[PDB]
Amino acid sequence: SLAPRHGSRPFM
Amino acid sequence: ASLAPRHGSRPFMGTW
Amino acid sequence: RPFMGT
Amino acid sequence: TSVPISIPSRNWAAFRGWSFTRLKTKETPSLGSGFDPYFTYSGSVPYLD
Amino acid sequence: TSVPISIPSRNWAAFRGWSFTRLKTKETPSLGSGFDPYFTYSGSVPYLDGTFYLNHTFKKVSIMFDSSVSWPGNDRLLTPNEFEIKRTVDGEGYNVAQ
Amino acid sequence: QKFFAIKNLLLLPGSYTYEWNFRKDVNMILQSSLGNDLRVDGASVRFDSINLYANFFPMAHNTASTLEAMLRNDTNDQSFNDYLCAANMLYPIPSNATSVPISIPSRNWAAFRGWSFTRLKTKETPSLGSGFDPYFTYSGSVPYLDGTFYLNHTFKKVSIMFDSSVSWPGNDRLLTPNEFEIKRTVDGEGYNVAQCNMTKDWFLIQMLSHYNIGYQGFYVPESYKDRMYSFFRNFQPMSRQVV
Amino acid sequence: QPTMQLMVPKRQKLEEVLENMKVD
Amino acid sequence: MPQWSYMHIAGQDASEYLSPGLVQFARATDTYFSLGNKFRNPTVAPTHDVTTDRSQRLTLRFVPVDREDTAYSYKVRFTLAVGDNRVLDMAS
Amino acid sequence: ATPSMMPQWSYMHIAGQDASEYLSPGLVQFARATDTYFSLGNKFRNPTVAPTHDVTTDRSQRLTLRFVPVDREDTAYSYKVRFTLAVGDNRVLDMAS
Amino acid sequence: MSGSMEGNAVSFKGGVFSPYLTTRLPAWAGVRQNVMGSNVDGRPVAPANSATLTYATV
Amino acid sequence: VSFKGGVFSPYLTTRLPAWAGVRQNVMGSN
Amino acid sequence: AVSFKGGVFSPYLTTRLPAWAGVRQNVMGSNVDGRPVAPANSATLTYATV
Amino acid sequence: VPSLTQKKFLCDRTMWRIPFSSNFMSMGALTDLGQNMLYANSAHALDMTFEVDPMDEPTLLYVLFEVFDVVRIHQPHRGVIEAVYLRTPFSAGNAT
Amino acid sequence: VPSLTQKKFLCDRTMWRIPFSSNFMSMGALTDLGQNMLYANSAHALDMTFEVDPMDEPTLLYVLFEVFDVVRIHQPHRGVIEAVYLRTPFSAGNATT
Amino acid sequence: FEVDPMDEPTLLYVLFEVFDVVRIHQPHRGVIEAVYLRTPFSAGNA
Amino acid sequence: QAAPNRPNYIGFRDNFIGLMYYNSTGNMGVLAGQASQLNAVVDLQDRN
Repeated sequence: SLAPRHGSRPFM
Repeated sequence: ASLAPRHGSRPFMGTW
Repeated sequence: RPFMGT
Repeated sequence: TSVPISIPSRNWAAFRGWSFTRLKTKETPSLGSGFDPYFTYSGSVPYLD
Repeated sequence: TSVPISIPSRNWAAFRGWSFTRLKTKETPSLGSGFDPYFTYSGSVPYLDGTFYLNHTFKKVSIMFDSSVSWPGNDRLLTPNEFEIKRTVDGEGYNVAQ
Repeated sequence: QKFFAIKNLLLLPGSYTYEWNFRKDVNMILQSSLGNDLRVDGASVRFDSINLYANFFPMAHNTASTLEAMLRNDTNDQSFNDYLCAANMLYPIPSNATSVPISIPSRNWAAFRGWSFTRLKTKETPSLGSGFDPYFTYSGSVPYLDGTFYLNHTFKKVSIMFDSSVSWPGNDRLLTPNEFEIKRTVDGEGYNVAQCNMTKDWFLIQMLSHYNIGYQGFYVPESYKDRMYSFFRNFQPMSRQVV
Repeated sequence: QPTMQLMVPKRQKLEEVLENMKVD
Repeated sequence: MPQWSYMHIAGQDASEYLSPGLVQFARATDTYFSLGNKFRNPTVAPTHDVTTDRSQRLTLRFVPVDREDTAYSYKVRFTLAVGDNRVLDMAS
Repeated sequence: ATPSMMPQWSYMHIAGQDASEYLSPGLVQFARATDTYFSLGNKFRNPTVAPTHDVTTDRSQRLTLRFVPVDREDTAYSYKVRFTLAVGDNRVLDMAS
Repeated sequence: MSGSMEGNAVSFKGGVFSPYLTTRLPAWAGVRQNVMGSNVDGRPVAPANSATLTYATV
Repeated sequence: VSFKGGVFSPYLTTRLPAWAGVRQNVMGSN
Repeated sequence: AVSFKGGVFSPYLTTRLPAWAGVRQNVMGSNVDGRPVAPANSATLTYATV
Repeated sequence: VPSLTQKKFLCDRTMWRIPFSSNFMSMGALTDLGQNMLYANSAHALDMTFEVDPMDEPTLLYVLFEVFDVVRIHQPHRGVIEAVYLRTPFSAGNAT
Repeated sequence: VPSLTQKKFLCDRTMWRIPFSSNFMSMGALTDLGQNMLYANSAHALDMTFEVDPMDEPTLLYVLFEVFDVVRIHQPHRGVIEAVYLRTPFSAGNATT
Repeated sequence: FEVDPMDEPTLLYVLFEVFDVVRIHQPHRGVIEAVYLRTPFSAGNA
Repeated sequence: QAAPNRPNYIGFRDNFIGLMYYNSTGNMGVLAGQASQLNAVVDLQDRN
């Protein structure tokens, strides 16, 4: 995840 | 009517 | 002038 | 009983409004050649009247 | 005797130019699958053979952008809105060669 | 209350008017095992009384008032969404026809997510754009809005194309780079997956957006992500031999 | 007879219904 | 993006745009007066690096390079060519 | 695409610099030398942008004007039509046609 | 004493059904079928075609 | 491919293109 | 009861030929060796292997 | 006898109208919504599904998309009439 | 006797899905490719067609466009409720109303 | 279009002539890159 | 037993409508300087 809620891989 | 070209009107002037 | 193409 | 139509993308910056009617094909001159060998009506013509 | 066609909005930028023809359905492949089981014909497919032979049957075309304009535009033509390819109602006088 | 923006809205003090309209049409409210017309052979539903019923939570006012002034905030605003969360577009097919194209004039797709479709038998789909429909004689289950779907296997295959020629499987990905294949009937390539007559690109596009499996081995998905209206739950191949 | 037009439907940012370059 | 953060269509999450008091309260009374189904968390998807454009087949087809036959066995000699910058988890 | 598209064009030399220009000056000499054997000519496209401004009108001029006789007599030995050419302004006829 | 632009009953024989876009079905009554319909009580309501131009009311 | 039980024009209707005989099949001129 | 008996068969707009197999004609098609098929009929919605 | 009242409203010699104003009124000429199609250079696609009472004679619906048809004639120097046709809402001519 | 095979894929009570995501994965309610720059700045039309086994009984298609249907409901004063409806790709209202 | 009535299924042909350039740019010992474009009638996603 | 035939009233169009060539590009009209031919009437096929 991340903090703008869900996702995956634009964060290493 | 009112204003420049006959604009059907909505220039009741509530002005600050 | 200014015309033809290339 | 139904007749759908469509218009491709457009902008209607000054569109004013629609209007319509209904006409009979046997009385509806076609104006692209100045001569319609298929117009066979002597009566009133709603399209241009 | 009419084939109204259309194309949704585009960026007709370089659009160089149209080019028509007319192919008999019996002789034109179905090249999207391979082994089109419905090509019961050998002949000479005038779709990838350049053997177009049906242009002697066309009568009129009408380009119209935005459903209003007309691309043979401002009058440049003799029939300023409908490309005439076959006048069988000869009259005013057009009809080129003999 | 089945409407999404009202289904589970949390109300605040103040009096609210609330009216709703009930279909009294017998045929469109009762199910029958034969799909026979009901209002012709005989049927009737006479309403007697309609009363709203609600159950407040007896919150102590000391905290209820805080919750009030607290949900009154701008940034504290609620928000909902319809579950299916997608437009509806019926498309009449000719009584007996082989294919059907559709077209959508130039339109933004800012937050598009995907297409979902099926087939219906027009005799059993009510045009609910009017308060009544005298032509709805069918009485059985209505796949339009009753979850039912039983023809969404008669599709041979589907194609997509953006504005004239931009096909959207994409820069080629699928085994058939432009044709979504679902019922490909003859093989020299052996593209049919299960011992059924599916295609190994459709059964990579399904069971890859439903159960989010694929690219890592097709394993039977756990029941907590396979719901009653899911894909696998209902998939069914079969075969026999004919002389 | 400049039958003028005046109307250009583009799209904020200004790309016209389009289609981009396919790469290998 | 605004007109998208307004509906929480894609933007900060339910626990981080609510007034912190309300996060505290909902965490306090979720066991009997749940409020987590009233505010929707948005959920975007990774948009940058996880899908390629350079034209990569989704599923590949391989034919037998050669084979044999012993009347009981049947050897198939496949050449698994995985292109550069791709991973083919041999399950699939 | 862009509202200009010029760059998105030149990256295919679709309407841009000619090959003699974008080709690195080193390569151009090599291609102009070995052109009677192994010619590198038919693979680096040029352009063909045609003249945008001042070549065509926007306001008139049916391509094929139709003049009608302003005179006619049947002498049985001739037919003396007397037309009236009216070639307009900013407009030339080139009486071939 | 003219032609007929040689129109002789265009014959749809090789049927690639639907060679004309489809116009999402409009949402109302009388634009799906041409059937004999039905009324609430059970009386018959004539197809959408005709006899429903001069509205009849009790 | 009958269109019975059929609506009545399920298809986008395009311009009567204003020409000369794309209007009907009939007789005509003097 | 609708008879297009006085119109120029083509009012309705036309769409690109789907360009895939099957739907461009509905006359009996022949297989590689001769075993025919049905153009737009049932028995073509079943995986008739050999 | 008993009776089944029939009703019919004959209204001829007039064209059906549906103005484009927000409130369906004739406040002005360049209708309110007209100017309201701001958002600058943006477009829209129209769809329409007229019904009719089935007649037994080929008919032609005659929808009448309405737009300004202004033309400014100008005579700069003694003998040249310069005109400018600028129909709007469904334009014509490729001569921006 | 000899024998030739047949096979179907009966699948009912489920709707076909063609997610807009680039890799067809459930990577988020608002898809990867949905937010892509190309579709977020320049609209597109669409042409897209289906097959169907011929059923002599009249039948009609059914298609969905998986569009956000969000809603925000606020109550400023005791007894007043304000709502905002939205449909990002298929908005229910625009500048024309 | 106006077409003479021919008593057999037919098919039009609508060549929207448009630029169809390709760019091959192999920048390494074994990499054949390419960039197709078709200006008015491309079919490229990205 | 005969009877009178139907009454037929041949007559020109109201305002001589149709006699002139309007909205029919093909045979349109013209207005310009005799030595500066530049029309004053450009017609569409949709102006009625």
